[PDB]
Amino acid sequence: RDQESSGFAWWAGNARLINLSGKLLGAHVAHAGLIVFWAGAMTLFELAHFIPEKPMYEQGLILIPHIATLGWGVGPGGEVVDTFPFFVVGVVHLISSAVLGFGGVYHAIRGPETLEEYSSFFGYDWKDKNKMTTILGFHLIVLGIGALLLVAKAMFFGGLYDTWAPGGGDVRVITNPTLDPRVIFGYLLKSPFGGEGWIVSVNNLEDVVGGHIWIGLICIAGGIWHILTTPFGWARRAFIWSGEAYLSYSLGALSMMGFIATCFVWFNNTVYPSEFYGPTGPEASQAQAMTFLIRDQKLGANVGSAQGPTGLGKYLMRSPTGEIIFGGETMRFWDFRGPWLEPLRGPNGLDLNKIKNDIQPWQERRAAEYMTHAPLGSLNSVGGVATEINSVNFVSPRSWLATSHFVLAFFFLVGHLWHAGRARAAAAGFEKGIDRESEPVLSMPSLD
Amino acid sequence: MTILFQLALAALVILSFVMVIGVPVAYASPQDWDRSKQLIFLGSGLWIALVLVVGVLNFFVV
Amino acid sequence: SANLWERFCNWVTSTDNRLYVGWFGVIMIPTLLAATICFVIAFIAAPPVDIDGIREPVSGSLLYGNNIITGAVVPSSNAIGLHFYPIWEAASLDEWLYNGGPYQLIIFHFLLGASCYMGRQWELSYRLGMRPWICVAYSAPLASAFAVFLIYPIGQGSFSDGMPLGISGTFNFMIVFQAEHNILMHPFHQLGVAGVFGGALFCAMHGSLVTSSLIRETTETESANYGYKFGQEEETYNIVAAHGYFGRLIFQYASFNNSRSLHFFLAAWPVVGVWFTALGISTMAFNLNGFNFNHSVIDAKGNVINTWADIINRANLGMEVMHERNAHNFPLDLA
Amino acid sequence: IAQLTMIAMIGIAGPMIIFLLAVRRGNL
Amino acid sequence: KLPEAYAIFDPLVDVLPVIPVLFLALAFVWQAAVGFR
Amino acid sequence: METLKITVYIVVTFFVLLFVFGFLSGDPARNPKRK
Amino acid sequence: QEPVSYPIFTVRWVAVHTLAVPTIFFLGAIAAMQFIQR
Amino acid sequence: GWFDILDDWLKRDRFVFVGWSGILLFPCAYLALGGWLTGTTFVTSWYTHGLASSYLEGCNFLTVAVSTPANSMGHSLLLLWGPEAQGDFTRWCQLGGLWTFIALHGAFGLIGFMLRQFEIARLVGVRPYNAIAFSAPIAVFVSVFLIYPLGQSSWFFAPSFGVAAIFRFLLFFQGFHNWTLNPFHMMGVAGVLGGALLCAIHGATVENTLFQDGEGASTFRAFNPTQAEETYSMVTANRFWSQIFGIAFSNKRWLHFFMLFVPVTGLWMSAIGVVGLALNLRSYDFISQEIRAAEDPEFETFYTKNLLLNEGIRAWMAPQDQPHENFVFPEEVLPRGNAL
Amino acid sequence: RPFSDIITSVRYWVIHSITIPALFIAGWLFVSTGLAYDVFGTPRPDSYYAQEQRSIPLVTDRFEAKQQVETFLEQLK
Ligand code: CLA
Ligand code: CLA
Ligand code: CLA
Ligand code: CLA
Ligand code: CLA
Ligand code: CLA
Ligand SMILES: CC(C)=CCC/C(C)=C/CC/C(C)=C/CC/C(C)=C/CC/C(C)=C/CC/C(C)=C/CC/C(C)=C/CC/C(C)=C/CC/C(C)=C/CC1=CC(=O)C(C)=C(C)C1=O
Ligand SMILES: CC1=C(/C=C/C(C)=C/C=C/C(C)=C/C=C/C=C(C)/C=C/C=C(C)/C=C/C2=C(C)CCCC2(C)C)C(C)(C)CCC1
Ligand SMILES: CC1=C(/C=C/C(C)=C/C=C/C(C)=C/C=C/C=C(C)/C=C/C=C(C)/C=C/C2=C(C)CCCC2(C)C)C(C)(C)CCC1
Ligand SMILES: CC1=C(/C=C/C(C)=C/C=C/C(C)=C/C=C/C=C(C)/C=C/C=C(C)/C=C/C2=C(C)CCCC2(C)C)C(C)(C)CCC1
Ligand SMILES: CC1=C(/C=C/C(C)=C/C=C/C(C)=C/C=C/C=C(C)/C=C/C=C(C)/C=C/C2=C(C)CCCC2(C)C)C(C)(C)CCC1
Ligand SMILES: [Cl-]
Ligand SMILES: [Fe+3]
Ligand SMILES: [Mn+2]
Repeated sequence: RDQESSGFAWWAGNARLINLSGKLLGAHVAHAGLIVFWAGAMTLFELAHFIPEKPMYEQGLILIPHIATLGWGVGPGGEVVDTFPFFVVGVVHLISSAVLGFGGVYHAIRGPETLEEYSSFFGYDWKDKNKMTTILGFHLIVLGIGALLLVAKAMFFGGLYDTWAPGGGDVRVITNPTLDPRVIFGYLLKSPFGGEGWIVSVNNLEDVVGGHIWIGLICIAGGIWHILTTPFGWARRAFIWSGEAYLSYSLGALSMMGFIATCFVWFNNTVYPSEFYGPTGPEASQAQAMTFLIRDQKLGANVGSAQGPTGLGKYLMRSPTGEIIFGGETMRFWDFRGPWLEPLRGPNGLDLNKIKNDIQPWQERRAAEYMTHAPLGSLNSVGGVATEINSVNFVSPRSWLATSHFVLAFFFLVGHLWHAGRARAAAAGFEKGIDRESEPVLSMPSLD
Repeated sequence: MTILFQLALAALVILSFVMVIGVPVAYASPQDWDRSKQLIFLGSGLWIALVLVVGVLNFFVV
Repeated sequence: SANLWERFCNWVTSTDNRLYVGWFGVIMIPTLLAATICFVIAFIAAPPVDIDGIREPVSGSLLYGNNIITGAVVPSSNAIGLHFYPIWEAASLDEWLYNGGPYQLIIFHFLLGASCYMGRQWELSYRLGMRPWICVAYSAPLASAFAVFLIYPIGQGSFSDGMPLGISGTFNFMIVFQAEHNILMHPFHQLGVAGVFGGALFCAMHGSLVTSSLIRETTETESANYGYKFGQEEETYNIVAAHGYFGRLIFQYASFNNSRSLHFFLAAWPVVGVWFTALGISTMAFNLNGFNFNHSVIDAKGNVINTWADIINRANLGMEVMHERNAHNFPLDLA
Repeated sequence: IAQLTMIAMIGIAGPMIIFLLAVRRGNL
Repeated sequence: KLPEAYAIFDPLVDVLPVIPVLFLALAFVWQAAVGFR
Repeated sequence: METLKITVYIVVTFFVLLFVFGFLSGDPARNPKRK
Repeated sequence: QEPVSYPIFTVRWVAVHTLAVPTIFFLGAIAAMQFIQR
Repeated sequence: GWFDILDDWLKRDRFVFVGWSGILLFPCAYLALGGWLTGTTFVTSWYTHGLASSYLEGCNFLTVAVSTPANSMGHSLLLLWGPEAQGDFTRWCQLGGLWTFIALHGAFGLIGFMLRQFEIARLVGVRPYNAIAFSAPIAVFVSVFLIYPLGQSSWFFAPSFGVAAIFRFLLFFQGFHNWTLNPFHMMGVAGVLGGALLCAIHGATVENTLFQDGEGASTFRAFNPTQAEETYSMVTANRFWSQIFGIAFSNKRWLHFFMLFVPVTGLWMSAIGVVGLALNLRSYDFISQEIRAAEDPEFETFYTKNLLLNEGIRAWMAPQDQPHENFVFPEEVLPRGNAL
Repeated sequence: RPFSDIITSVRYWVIHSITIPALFIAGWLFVSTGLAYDVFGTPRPDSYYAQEQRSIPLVTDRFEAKQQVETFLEQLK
């Protein structure tokens, strides 16, 4: 129950909740309150230190940019014109957290500890397959509704911050998302290796809002489907139905989603903008290169046919195909597409004539500001590698998010290993050890 | 209005504090919990009231 | 009779085979066989490899005048990047080898197979009616192998910054790694060495304490190891003697007396350690670097006084200046 | 005027709940 | 930073984010108080 | 070199199919206990 | 355990007291170093 | 008479044992620890190298050390009463008297513990394998902290007790001897990683072949300290391992002896390696490679990269790492990658 | 013998709350009056250099090592 009459030590205490539904419900609805509490508390904490004329990536804001991407509290070019959406999002999350925690403390100490004798619709069993598929169906429907909320924000409520808009980003309303399955599933057939890229390779908000419509309705149909269907034989012979197996699958899911998330936040710049988070990995290298070229060109040097101290270009090089790309060690990045670098790209890589005469102010200053702010830093937040001295302090927000979600994903992978093993072993029944009297190996032919 | 706004907000922080220590021992202890059902109900009713009256008063101050 | 599927499916899961080969095995074996062939051929008879994409090949093959210590399989080219580069995406096999082709070919199959091996351990333990989670302990060297061969390339943005498959090449990797990130002042690498040093240490003292408590079934002309006759129902030493030895050594509370706790701990220490350093490499791929202390002591004249961290920074600067042939001008780099 | 008064209070807020349930003996 | 009326509660806001870790500590306080079942 | 692409894809595909069909084929009762 | 014919101060006494007075003296000195301006 | 009294008062059972070894172990160990703790706290290294390495000077815990003596002392022990401080404590602290103090007193504390292990084993009535196993760290200690500076021209090149000062030793050894390319160090690294490999796997196998004897999921409570019946299925472990890897232990006595054998031998082989460097005999080159890189300038191997890097480590660390030579190199003779 | 027996006896408090603050204050006053700088001879952070000797002090003989360092401290470096 709550001593060593349950079959778990204190350090495995939460496992006493496998057969008590109410106590388990209280535990989860109380923990939801913490996740929400930190959302609100952290953006209020960030905002108390926020200087709203200083770019967001050089002051450490990592929850205000998510709101900025939705094009609230921002003008054109990614400046702050008012700070009210930040305060209201944070404070309303912090307030709703109490309502969640209240339900927590009630169901944990006052509520019936079994909901199968109380209710027969909040009454559930991990071995009753029908109840799990029905709850799964509910949960798919509230996720379906959740997916259409972004589409509403995109089409009706002032749209999203488009960073591909003319003359730097601007908030733009989607007035025509793609509803074309060809383009949509085409992303899932691409190779994950560099050059091409998987779903991470999104480059416009039409596909984003379009895909949100697509995934929303497949899960509304699938959610309706699992209320009106009972699992099939091959499906039942492919699984272990236990209260822990579901947890194992879900840990497997969360570890995959973390690997995908850390890949996103490091490379993309459509859904994680360059005006609310810093430049990306290649973006700074390409910027350094671009501003160097621009500087040395004003002296009247020939940079278009210039050969190195190892030959093969000095400012520009040939890629394998034969496009004009950047030289030196900026020859491993030419898969980089930036909003600010693309008006200069000719029909086969950069066109040196466009460089001489079609430089707009915001482009060359974007390139120059991104040069001195490249993803590096240390674990005590001071910029650069170990040779340079502490006098500038930079850590890209990209690196914080990337490192955190990476290590949490690796640990969620090993947790999936653990819980799958426990669920499998407990099913067959040798998870308490090996029975003394009879053992398998004592009834198996000896290898020679 | 602003003194009244601060006064109401200060009572809210205090009454949240009094609530967050109060209701766990209200449900938990076994030698009175059923007499505290009215205290926690009126207390939580006043809490959501106090929250929302401070909330609407924000736009009348700033 | 029964049809070919049922016969195949119990031939695969045969746990009377001399060597197990699971459903994870049927996909493990080709990938590792291929990995083995490409390593043995490429270490011996590969052409030299242009790895810096400016026409300086590196020889890593024994036949072009290397011994065992200097040989390696030389990483893929800086020009190729993070691209998928099989034999049929090259114009000729000649230039696929020129761009460090076999390097990608060994490592993809090897990493895939090393995970399938992790699967096979669980399957055999499931077939023998024994407990799982030897496979959880295998996730530590495996995650370090991934970090070194796949994550650190993605992060730096090319497979040229992988670790070559060889001894002196591994040394080259360490030295450039230290220069560009200073891994010794990263706290996680410090827990990794603690876990290995402590793991080695607990192995030695565990060995000595158990072998010193063995029972007398022998004589002084035949080795002590013929006291165990295989699969005894009698544990072959007396725990309270060893416990009583250790208990006078440090103290009564510093000596375990439950073999089940001792062995859990014996398994837990280095595995946690190796996780921590594997993650340490993985975060440095995004370029979260070790602690750097420049001039922690300055006086009233406002003139610096060196620390040992400064002597290390001088060395780091030395190595790093040598690992840059790409120009004299490099202001804020990597990458 | 002090605002350190609530940072004082908010760290003892936790164990005071348990302390009283251990005074009022029941359900720790 | 924060609207000028709430500015008084600038210390209160600075002590918000570390409240989550305390729950995990409290669970150990709780367990030691009942003498570890 | 074009034949090479196709026969490598066919080989790989053959092995991944044996794998999935193998795990659909009655694996949770292959244990020595409670089969 | 430490002897039962009880010398007035036993062996445990010096063991705890060679490690009691230096660390109290040291964390009082190390703390004072923090308030040196430098 | 009085001897057997001194005997049975020492060899008596207590919360912590003392013995004849106690007489050597406890003073020496306690002084060496205590010395390091006051050295890291108050004592400078500004009259020796031009470093600060104490909390009183403003250094953190990652950058302090009790630093070595000066180069001009040679191999002098620097005794308090001796004719290099002449009965004076302040100068004795400045000149590095604490390093040798700590090193000698710790050297005798190691012999004390070694003897203590023998004595407790002879008393309890077990075999003394733990004391034979403990000779590997003493081999390493006297090969790295004593024999290596005695082969060189001073104590100055020995490692200083501190974490960063050991890091500087790692870089120094790599830079000047190319220490990883010497086979004795290869064998030591292997021996030590193999010790670490055996640790994780042995624990994992015993803990995952345990018998059912409990009631709860945790099996830590199903153990009684007696040895009457076996606590894990050895047969099952063998059958498992002979099938997934190919070879297995079928002899506990041998398994535990293998566990003793691998890291102690590793450390012994590495001790032979560092006494080989004390004469400056160092594996640094293969002559065939030099003659080939001489006749063909477009030959490259990773080994040649390592020697260029060794040049970088030496030429750039030498100035502040050997101040007693008063080295001055122009900025135009430092090695550079981009000058190649 | 367990700490429980040690953590309670009044004689334990009547010695300890009296000895320990004296030691705490002895340790504090030892650095704060600058005495640690003289007994270990460690420089203050305005005495590492002088205005006639702008290089590092270095000992170069081992029997006049004593006299060499006393010379550096006598000239107010
Ligand atoms: C995310 C969902 C999730 C859920 C719901 C569960 C649920 C459960 N797990 Mg599982 N687990 C997970 C993920 C999850 N796990 C992951 C990701 C791993 C890999 C580490 C594991 C590994 C694991 C093991 C090995 C075991 C369980 C066990 C259990 C059961 C008892 C746990 C208990 O009482 O711990 C109470 C928890 C503690 C006493 C831990 C306290 C930790 C402290 C002191 C410090 C935390 C520091 C933090 C990580 C670092 C950042 C700190 C910050 C302040 C900066 C329970 C049913 C047990 C079981 O029965 O398994 C079948 C068992 O043996 N879990
Ligand atoms: C977010 C983390 C989390 C959550 C939600 C839970 C929830 C729960 N645990 Mg777990 N547990 C956790 C972390 C957590 N635990 C960790 C980290 C450990 C390691 C130490 C444990 C170890 C553990 C053990 C050993 C046991 C539990 C048990 C339980 C149940 C106890 C019910 C009870 O009688 O409490 C009584 C407790 C109290 C009266 C004191 C705590 C007071 C609470 C409820 C409120 C505190 C917060 C706050 C001030 C409330 C604000 C309210 C406001 C919104 C109005 C409950 C469902 C038990 C179980 O499974 O039994 C079936 C059991 O024996 N847990
Ligand atoms: C999300 C998790 C969750 C779940 C599964 C439950 C489940 C339950 N709660 Mg709890 N509760 C929660 C969160 C949750 N609660 C929160 C956050 C709080 C704080 C507000 C509470 C506080 C609470 C209390 C104090 C009580 C319950 C009660 C009940 C039980 C109702 C039995 C019945 O016949 O209801 C029949 C009622 C309905 C089917 C309809 C409910 C309509 C309401 C109240 C909410 C609607 C919200 C929203 C608008 C729905 C939108 C749906 C959308 C898709 C269109 C049930 C077992 C009571 C009980 O007996 O528990 C054992 C009881 O005393 N709940
Ligand atoms: C009858 C139908 C029904 C419905 C509609 C829900 C609805 C919900 N359940 Mg659920 N549940 C049911 C039956 C149902 N339950 C049954 C039978 C059981 C078994 C006892 C459970 C057990 C259960 C558990 C244990 C949990 C849930 C959770 C959830 C919530 C998911 C939130 C989410 O995805 O966050 C992402 C957010 C979105 C997708 C946005 C939602 C937008 C909409 C549709 C609702 C918003 C308004 C609404 C009033 C909620 C506000 C939440 C607030 C904090 C902001 C959601 C409110 C979890 C949760 O969060 O509880 C706290 C949780 O832990 N459910
Ligand atoms: C995401 C949450 C979720 C979860 C947890 C489940 C869970 C389940 N669903 Mg389900 N489903 C969902 C969402 C979800 N569904 C949605 C949103 C849809 C609508 C599109 C469906 C449509 C659906 C159908 C049509 C059916 C189920 C069924 C089932 C059961 C499957 C049994 C099985 O072994 O399948 C194992 C399946 C496979 C091994 C085949 C996978 C084939 C694909 C998708 C991938 C092959 C691997 C490939 C290499 C991956 C390449 C990816 C690429 C982009 C790189 C199981 C209980 C079945 C059932 O019994 O329902 C009662 C059934 O017939 N589901
Ligand atoms: C048992 C523990 C022990 C041991 C083995 C040592 C050993 C040592 N100490 Mg140490 N010391 C100790 C305890 C110990 N000390 C204690 C408790 C203190 C505090 C009082 C000190 C304080 C101390 C200081 C401050 C220093 C040393 C130093 C030294 C070293 C220098 C040589 C020396 O003095 O030898 C010790 C023994 C002797 C010199 C002589 C023993 C003589 C005996 C056995 C018989 C004599 C017979 C007879 C009278 C001869 C007559 C001759 C005549 C007819 C001509 C040496 C390794 C120095 C050092 O480490 O420098 C680097 C140093 O600085 N000692
Ligand atoms: C073309 C090609 C391929 C070229 C070759 C390239 C190449 C680099 C070749 C390598 C050659 C090379 C350079 C070698 C250098 C180093 C070398 C010569 C080292 C040996 C010298 C040495 C260090 C000696 C002293 C230390 C020593 C003995 C170290 C050995 C370390 C080592 C690897 C140990 C083995 C670890 C290991 C994997 C053990 C598994 C044991 C096992 C089966 C356990 C399972 C098990 C556990 C239980 O708990 C129970 C109960 C049972 C029953 C059971 O079974
Ligand atoms: C069960 C359990 C547990 C747990 C618990 C939990 C998890 C809980 C949570 C809960 C929650 C989650 C809570 C929360 C609360 C909160 C609140 C109550 C809030 C309030 C607020 C307010 C009222 C606001 C105010 C304001 C405003 C409005 C504006 C400005 C600012 C300020 C802040 C001032 C433990 C482990 C410990 C123990 C055992 C059992
Ligand atoms: C376009 C786009 C989009 C969208 C997209 C989509 C549409 C998605 C989808 C998704 C999906 C579509 C997913 C999937 C996944 C899958 C998985 C993950 C798998 C499953 C399966 C499994 C897991 C299996 C298992 C098994 C096996 C294999 C063998 C036999 C047995 C078993 C059962 C064990 C977005 C939003 C981004 C936006 C922009 C663009
Ligand atoms: C009302 C209100 C609020 C809130 C409040 C709260 C929520 C509070 C908190 C509460 C809590 C939640 C608390 C907690 C506490 C805890 C702590 C502080 C910790 C403890 C622990 C410790 C300190 C440790 C201990 C120990 C030791 C020492 C040894 C070993 C064992 C043990 C671990 C037990 C806010 C702010 C929103 C504002 C508005 C109003
Ligand atoms: C030199 C010399 C000598 C000697 C001296 C001595 C012997 C001293 C001692 C001293 C000492 C003997 C000291 C000690 C100190 C201590 C310390 C320094 C401590 C620290 C601690 C800490 C830092 C803590 C931490 C922790 C832990 C442990 C746990 C957890 C928590 C924590 C983290 C808080 C003589 C006189 C003979 C002669 C002359 C010279
Ligand atoms: Cl290099
Ligand atoms: Fe063992
Ligand atoms: Mn690099």
